[PDB]
Amino acid sequence: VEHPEFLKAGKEPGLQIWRVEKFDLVPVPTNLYGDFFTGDAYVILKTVQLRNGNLQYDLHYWLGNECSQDESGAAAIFTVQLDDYLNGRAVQHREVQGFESATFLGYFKSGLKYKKGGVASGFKHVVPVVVQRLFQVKGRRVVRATEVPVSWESFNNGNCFILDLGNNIHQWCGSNSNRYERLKATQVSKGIRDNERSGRARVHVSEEGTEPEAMLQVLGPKPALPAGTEDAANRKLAKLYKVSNGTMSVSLVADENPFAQGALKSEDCFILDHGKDGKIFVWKGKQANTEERKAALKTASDFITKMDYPKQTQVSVLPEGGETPLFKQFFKNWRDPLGLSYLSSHIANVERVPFDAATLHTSTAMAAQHGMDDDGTGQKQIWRIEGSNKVPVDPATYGQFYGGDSYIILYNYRHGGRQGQIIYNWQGAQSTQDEVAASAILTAQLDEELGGTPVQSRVVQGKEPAHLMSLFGGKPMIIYKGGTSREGGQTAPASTRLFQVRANSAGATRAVEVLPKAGALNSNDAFVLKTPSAAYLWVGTGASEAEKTGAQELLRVLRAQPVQVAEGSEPDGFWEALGGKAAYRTSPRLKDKKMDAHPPRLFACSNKIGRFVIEEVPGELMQEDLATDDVMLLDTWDQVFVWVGKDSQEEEKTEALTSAKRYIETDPANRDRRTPITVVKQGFEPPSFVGWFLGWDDDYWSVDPLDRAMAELA
Repeated sequence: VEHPEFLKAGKEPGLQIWRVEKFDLVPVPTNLYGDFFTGDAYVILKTVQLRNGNLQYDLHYWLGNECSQDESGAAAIFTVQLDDYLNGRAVQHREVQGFESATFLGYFKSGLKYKKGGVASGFKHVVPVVVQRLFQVKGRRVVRATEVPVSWESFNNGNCFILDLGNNIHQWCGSNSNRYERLKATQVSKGIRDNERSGRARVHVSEEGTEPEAMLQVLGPKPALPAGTEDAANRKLAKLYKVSNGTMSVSLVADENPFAQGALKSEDCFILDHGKDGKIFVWKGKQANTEERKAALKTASDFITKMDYPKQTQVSVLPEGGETPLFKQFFKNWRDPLGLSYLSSHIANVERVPFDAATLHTSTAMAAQHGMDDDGTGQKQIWRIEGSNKVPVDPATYGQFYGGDSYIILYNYRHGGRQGQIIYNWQGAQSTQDEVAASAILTAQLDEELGGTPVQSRVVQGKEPAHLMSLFGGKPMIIYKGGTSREGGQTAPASTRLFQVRANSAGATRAVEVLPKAGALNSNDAFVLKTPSAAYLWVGTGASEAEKTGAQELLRVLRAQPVQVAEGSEPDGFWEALGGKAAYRTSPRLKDKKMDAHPPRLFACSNKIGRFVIEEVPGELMQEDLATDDVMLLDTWDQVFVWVGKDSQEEEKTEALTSAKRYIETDPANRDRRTPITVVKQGFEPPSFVGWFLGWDDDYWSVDPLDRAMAELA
């Protein structure tokens, strides 16, 4: 019962595509994965192996434009029944032509092809040739190739076109076609030659005026052609509703912005309304009855109409305990009762390498996963911003940063065979705005006077990166909440102070001053309470040797002999110094699983017409997606790289630090405002950046990437 090919589905990790032909799944040939008839519906099952050996199922069903009404319903029916066959532990997606999700687009790096025809017209994927097709290649990072009529009417000056003739495959790009867009058109022309034609096809690329005689026979003379036509901040707001059942009825449960994990009741299903951005999630509760769970895919279509969203809205239904990290970031502190529920398919190929200082200079991957460009024991110079000039910090005070000051640290990192530099700009949260802006102005000039190659990294008091903690050898990075270290104003310390001693991957600690309240404690870290009478050394149950050894060295600065005290075993005088015992933070940290819960995503952005638009590039993070004439954002959880190309617009280069700020402000997860941003330039990327790019070639930009493939593939 209901097992035609379900047996073969989801048995091994990989990609599986079927075509719904007459209410039946017809497998698509492996060499033709990516071709999609505009008149049919498909069902795609991506099997990914979790870290714990189990399998993870991403169920996509794709709807063609010229697809019949019952063709799409048959695809949605198979998706509900395939998920039912796979124990319901699958994420289902409603993908439409030209508006599919990033998870689906990641499965096709060569690019999609939208072929004319379908089941009703009498067409099928076969390898029998003699053809005469023409594709329009649109998109810069998400490259789509829609079949168009074979005529100059379908051409334009802005895009590249591929005229298929069988024994010859002519590629043609207009006068206004961007060079990076021509590179993506070559991927499609190669995917046609090597896969569809089985390598027996001569590709002849050409441009305006230099078109061959073969093009002149099937198209004719070339007349005057027209030009091309080619997120904003709507991704900030989202809402959550509860569905009940006659007809359908939704009721608002979530106010706005982020929500709570407790509102998700297991007995019912919910809708994560984000249609303003273009996607709606449907959350199947574990106690939700069977009628509602199987009709959950239809509940989204009704909600699309009930709210008047476009038909091509992305839909993703998911079960309880199998939520995607995209969905989980809409919630305040998500907790699951190696690996987690979901595993992002684009980081599933990345091999996890734990930190080891002895081999850090060898593994670029280890540098990315921990943010350590090197061990942090290189030549460094530190300045303090007094007014409008840099003041060298006393070498004895190296490691002490006051909240009322702004600093500039120029560090020389060594890693692998190459050598580089990083410029840290530590903006204290209590520093005056004129000096804070001056620190950033001096940080930028220091870069341009150093050749424009070093790295810029704006860091705010509290959220210091992992690499910045380790710059002081064995000494911990001490952060004072206020005051200043200039000769003039020598501020006195507070009567009672509290220091949180956090440790990073490399075991280096940082002591950030916080408010002397019991709620500021954290069981994972060691804490120091400097009261006038005594001197405590709170060792959290989760604190290791690194936090303890770094906490007592902080007392060496305060000239107070510590009284080490255990968690939950503190004498009464400890609570009297804070202000009464309170419920602190006992929950542990993610550590190794923080990369899974928040996978690194790559975006392209543009601040044109006073509107900040961001386009996420799907699939595995590859070097070829970094466009030289663009400014890219790599969003790690602790850090936000901003890769700026060499051939980008002049305003885009300067408006790069603000571009990442706009990206963090508009993030629906309500990211920390103090999240550090790192400015990285093309050709001088630090190891913590290239470690996410497997197969990173150093001399990649030594030869033009277009001129490479224009001869490498032709």
